[PDB]
Amino acid sequence: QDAVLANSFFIMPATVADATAVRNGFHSLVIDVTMALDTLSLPVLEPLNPSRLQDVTVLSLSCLYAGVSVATCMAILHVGSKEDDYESDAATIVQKCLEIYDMIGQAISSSRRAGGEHYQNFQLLGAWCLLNSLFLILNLSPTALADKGALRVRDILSRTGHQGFGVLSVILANHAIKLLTSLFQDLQVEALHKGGPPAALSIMAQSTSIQRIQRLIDSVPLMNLLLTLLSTSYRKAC
Amino acid sequence: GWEVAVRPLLSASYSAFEMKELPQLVASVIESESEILHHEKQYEPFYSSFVALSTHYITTVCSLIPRNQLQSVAAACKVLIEFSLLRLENPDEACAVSQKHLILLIKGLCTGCSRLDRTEIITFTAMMKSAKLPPELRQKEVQMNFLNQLTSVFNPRTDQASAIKTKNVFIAQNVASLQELGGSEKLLRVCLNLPYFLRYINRF
Repeated sequence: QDAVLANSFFIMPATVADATAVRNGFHSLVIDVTMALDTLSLPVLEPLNPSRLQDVTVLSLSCLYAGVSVATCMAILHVGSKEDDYESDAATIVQKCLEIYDMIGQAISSSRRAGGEHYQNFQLLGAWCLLNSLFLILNLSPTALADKGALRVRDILSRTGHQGFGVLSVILANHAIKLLTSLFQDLQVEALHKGGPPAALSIMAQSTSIQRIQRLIDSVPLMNLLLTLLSTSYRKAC
Repeated sequence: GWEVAVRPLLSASYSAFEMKELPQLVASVIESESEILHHEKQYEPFYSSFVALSTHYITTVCSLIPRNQLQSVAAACKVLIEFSLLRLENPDEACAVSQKHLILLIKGLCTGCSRLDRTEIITFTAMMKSAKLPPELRQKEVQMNFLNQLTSVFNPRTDQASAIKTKNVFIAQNVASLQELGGSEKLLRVCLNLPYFLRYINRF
């Protein structure tokens, strides 16, 4: 919630010590994510009314951020340095994180009290979170971590790739690609035959297609993030 | 030449394009693109029945076409949809294609299926015959399909199902062309501009 104020994305599990502490907090976090997923499988969010709709989006973007932060912490672990048990725990956490995002998305999409622009804006916010997470995990090095011994996409932007990126990073990345594809297909037709300020980080926020995409472009050099991810993935596969 | 073109056309009238003359039909339409667009000439009957059966047989051959000739057919049908939208927006008595048939030829390209019946086809062929503008060749043909493979990098973007895929690609191409032309909106205007619909519309 502090982040929906365009305060950059600011994952916290990042200092060598903070990542140690969160690996400590990994197992108990799985317990909470699992409980939440089991609960929200029932018609808990049936009447998606703006009011409730806000909380429904809140919880979804909440696991999204929790998962991206766990991914960034695993990135610090592999870059800076029962271990297998904790690794499995964090994998399960990120998986259920994406799963809850998808569930709330489909709920807002097929709802009769939510959807359309509301669903589009939920997709926009999810894509924002995922892309910012990808950027943070990509641009962390042993050097930076050791020097630190609360990443800011804007901090890195003003300061200005390989390592940190892993299998959980692949997951968040595929999901971000799905969401970006969706927003860009929207922008096509919108500009039917070729046919404002950046979209606010809020579900009901009203914005044009170009705007949602401008907010997703003002948060990360997008071309850069994407091509960097391509290169890194290709290299790691090789 | 126009004669020889209506010619592979009626040789197909004899039977489903051998797709050996298709590479000729795509050629004709692409170049005669401007002629059909806004001729506004007594040739209306001829050019229009031309456009009609041309759409018909190109729609007949979507399941299987040479990748490159696939691209060719795609371009030809984009042109066809363009002209059909034009006619629908600009209803003309001299046009020998009814808006009902016109919309069906457009849906036909979009659905990778042609609904016209044999009798309609024969009427068209009849009108065509009655209204007819009333080695090096292969070289030029390939040079052209090449200037096309060069400037335009098509993306499939996804042997028994291959034909279906080809049809799917063709269908997507038609839809894309329609959107590029903004024909969907044009069609909307046409629908809302129906003669009998207006009455109930106002009443409602």
